[PDB]
Amino acid sequence: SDTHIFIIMGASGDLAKKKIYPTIWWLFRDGLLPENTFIVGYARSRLTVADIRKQSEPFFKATPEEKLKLEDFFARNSYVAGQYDDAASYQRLNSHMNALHLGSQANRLFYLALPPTVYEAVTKNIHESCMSQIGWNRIIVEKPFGRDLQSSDRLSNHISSLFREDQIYRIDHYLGKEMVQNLMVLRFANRIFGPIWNRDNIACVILTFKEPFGTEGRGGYFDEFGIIRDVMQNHLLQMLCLVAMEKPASTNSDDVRDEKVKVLKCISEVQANNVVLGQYVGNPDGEGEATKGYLDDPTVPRGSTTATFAAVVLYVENERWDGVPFILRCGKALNERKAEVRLQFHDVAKRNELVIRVLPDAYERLILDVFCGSQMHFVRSDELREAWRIFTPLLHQIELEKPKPIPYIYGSRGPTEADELMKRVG
Amino acid sequence: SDTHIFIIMGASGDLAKKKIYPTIWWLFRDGLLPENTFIVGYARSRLTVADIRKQSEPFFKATPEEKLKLEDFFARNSYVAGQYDDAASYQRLNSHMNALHLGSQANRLFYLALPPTVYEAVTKNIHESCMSQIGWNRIIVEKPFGRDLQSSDRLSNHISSLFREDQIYRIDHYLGKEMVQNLMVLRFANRIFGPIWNRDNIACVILTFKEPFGTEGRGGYFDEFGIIRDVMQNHLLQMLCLVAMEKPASTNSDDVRDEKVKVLKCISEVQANNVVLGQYVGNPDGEGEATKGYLDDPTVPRGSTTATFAAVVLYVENERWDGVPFILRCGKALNERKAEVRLQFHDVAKRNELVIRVLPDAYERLILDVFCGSQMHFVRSDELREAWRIFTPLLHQIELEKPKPIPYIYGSRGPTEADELMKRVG
Ligand SMILES: NC(=O)c1ccc[n+]([C@@H]2O[C@H](COP(=O)([O-])OP(=O)(O)OC[C@H]3O[C@@H](n4cnc5c(N)ncnc54)[C@H](OP(=O)(O)O)[C@@H]3O)[C@@H](O)[C@H]2O)c1
Ligand SMILES: NC(=O)c1ccc[n+]([C@@H]2O[C@H](COP(=O)([O-])OP(=O)(O)OC[C@H]3O[C@@H](n4cnc5c(N)ncnc54)[C@H](OP(=O)(O)O)[C@@H]3O)[C@@H](O)[C@H]2O)c1
Repeated sequence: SDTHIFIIMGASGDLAKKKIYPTIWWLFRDGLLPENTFIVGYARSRLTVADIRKQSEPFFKATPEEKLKLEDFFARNSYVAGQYDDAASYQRLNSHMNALHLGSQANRLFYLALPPTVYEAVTKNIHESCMSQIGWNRIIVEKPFGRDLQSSDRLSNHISSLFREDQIYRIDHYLGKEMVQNLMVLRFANRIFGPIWNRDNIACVILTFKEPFGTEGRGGYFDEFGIIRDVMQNHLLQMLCLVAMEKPASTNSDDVRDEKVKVLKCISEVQANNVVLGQYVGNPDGEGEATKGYLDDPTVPRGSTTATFAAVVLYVENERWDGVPFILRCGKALNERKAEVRLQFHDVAKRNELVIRVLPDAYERLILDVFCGSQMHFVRSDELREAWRIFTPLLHQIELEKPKPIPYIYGSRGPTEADELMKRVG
Repeated sequence: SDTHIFIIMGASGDLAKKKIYPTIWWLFRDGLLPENTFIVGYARSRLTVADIRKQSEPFFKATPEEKLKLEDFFARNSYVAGQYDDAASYQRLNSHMNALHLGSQANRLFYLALPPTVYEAVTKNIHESCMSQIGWNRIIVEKPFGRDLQSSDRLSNHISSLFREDQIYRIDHYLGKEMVQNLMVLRFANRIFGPIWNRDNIACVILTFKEPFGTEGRGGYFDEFGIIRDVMQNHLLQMLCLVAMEKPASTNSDDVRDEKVKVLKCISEVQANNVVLGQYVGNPDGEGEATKGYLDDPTVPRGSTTATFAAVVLYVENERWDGVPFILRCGKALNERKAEVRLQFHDVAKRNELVIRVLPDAYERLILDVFCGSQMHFVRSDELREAWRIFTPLLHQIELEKPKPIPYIYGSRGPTEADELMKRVG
């Protein structure tokens, strides 16, 4: 119908005040939100709507002549306080949601702005207390999708037990404002160059995510995570799919995501001698955050073997590709800020290659994609499992054998051995 | 065999001293010339080899430690003096060429560094006096290939009467050091994207030759010629062919040139309402040659209606293309120095487009291409005729009706109406 509730589970939190409260303001402010939308915060910390505004409006960029819309926005806002495993609380939520205008019939969008240590609990209660009887129910689950296959599996199974895959919006939104455009053009590209993109013409596909800036004083988070999990397993691996996938049956969210998965099921398990891990050390003869290395960051615990740059060769194995090496190369603290897919062709009779680089605005597009109900740019349960199947074995070997990453100087291309790997293949 | 003669017909001239004498030095100097090569100058002006050196070595970039090769080069040089229609002179040439070591058997390369007002004469004499009996004979003919169809036809017929098309090397070499690379990648590109490049995917191909610099004090030459003849009829029209051509039967000089011609025969005659001619006026608020316009050049005769920039729509008409408008856009004194072919695609469910931009070194590659005997990057008699057939009617209408070109400010993109034309089509 025409009435929507946006439940921000964990409204006290950072993602809460710093991204979603604002990002929703910017969709209200420019009337992209369904007209009869309400916002309900739900955490333990006993606070008022006014209280949220005071710490959050800073990040809004409220200009003294839009402040009559804004007043109307906080009029739509409420907050109920309660535990995440206390049916009495989820009760005091669900019954307050019925109070709101047409709440009975209303659509329900649940944003789990909560560390997934509490997902099993929150999901179970939302199921049996809070789900709309008439309205659709959609849960936005946040990274990490677990750390290995075993863990992502155990959790993903808990959620796909309570919720249909068409209610599970897994949101990755951390690699910057253009992050969805990346995925669009690489699909618009599979369409065009489909008949060309074969082992026949192509020798070596390379997908590249460079960032120039460091970990910047938050290395301590990046640490318990690492560059393979932060960029490759999720994003790079996804666009690799968009390149190698077949003609989707249609343009349906599920027909494409099907095709992506089909690619993934035909990649076997990345092995160590196809991988060059690299950690950044600070710059002698530079200035800014570039004098500081990874280990100079005081939130990184002493002597971290954590990869801050990786180069990895995957083979898709079927008729269409095969021998064809996909190279995923990505790093924090490098030379440029580049996101590009290069396809090198067999220069039969200087090698020849094709390159692909990069008003609603990535995160914003994802909040609307979920309200609309297109699951396109979100990862599917089965897509994720396959993704983990691949990297887990390597990842497990690294946690265990704790191999020292190849030092590389801040603002470098990466380690030298990374390029020597690209060549040892094609 | 292993013995070659390079006859520079018109050795006194500019192209003589400023380009070919040097360019051959640079192929001798880096031993790319067949080992037993001789150089013979032939003009009227009674001068010595020494005499050539004095005015020409300046342009050589002779470095005081390669000057033992160089001595050996001028040892290979000679010069015989004679008229261009005096069988007694062509006699004193041909008999002096027999004198040279193995001249009897020798291969003969004739460079017509002569204004084509004398081509009919020189060609006829060379035929009946000078052609090697054993060795191959190749004539390098220089621009202009005439000015209209009637004229290019009358001359081209005179030459294709004395010489097999596999002896007629028509050399265009004036649009800069990378000019052959342009044509290479656009063919390497027809190969790759062949199956894609259809009316199905593509809406609007645009081929673009911008130069930032003026006519620079030599407008007076450009004038009796004009931007359609200087850049479009010849170069742009050629790469249009390389884009739209079919799979050549093989990679033979003649199989490809065949395919190019096939494209051209399927373009009908450019008409005036598909054309935006533009002349540059100098820059008020700039400096250098940019204060000066076209007409401020003192070699341009007062009130010239001469096009210094053109935008033209051609339609290739067959199954493969059709409706598909090729737009050729080119200008002297513009914003950048760009040579690029853009292919815009039908963005089914911001318009999407493919772009193509840009040790032996263009002119150098052409001198060797002719010694080797690959006629690839040279225009064919029949290719040229078709080229002229197209532009002549328009061109004739402009000489006759003398239409004032749209003024455009130096360092501009071109005239505004040029873009309004691109849109009135696609
Ligand atoms: N790239 C990334 O991986 C990335 C970036 C940012 C965040 N995230 C994800 O975003 C989600 C939200 O994190 P956040 O940054 O907003 O901050 P957070 O402070 O970790 O979580 C926000 C709220 O969660 C509650 N909370 C925190 N720790 C808890 C615990 N151990 N037990 C129970 N409740 C707890 C608190 O609510 P109350 O005190 O009010 O009850 C807190 O204000 C997480 O899933 C996180 O993994 C992902
Ligand atoms: N983009 C272009 O269109 C371009 C650029 C440069 C030149 N070209 C072409 O290059 C060729 C050579 O021209 P150039 O620049 O070297 O200079 P040029 O001086 O016009 O010709 C060189 C020599 O030709 C002879 N000559 C000149 N005018 C003559 C006439 N009316 N009758 C008889 N002989 C004559 C003279 O030789 P002697 O006094 O020693 O007998 C002169 O030294 C021409 O075909 C020209 O069209 C093309």
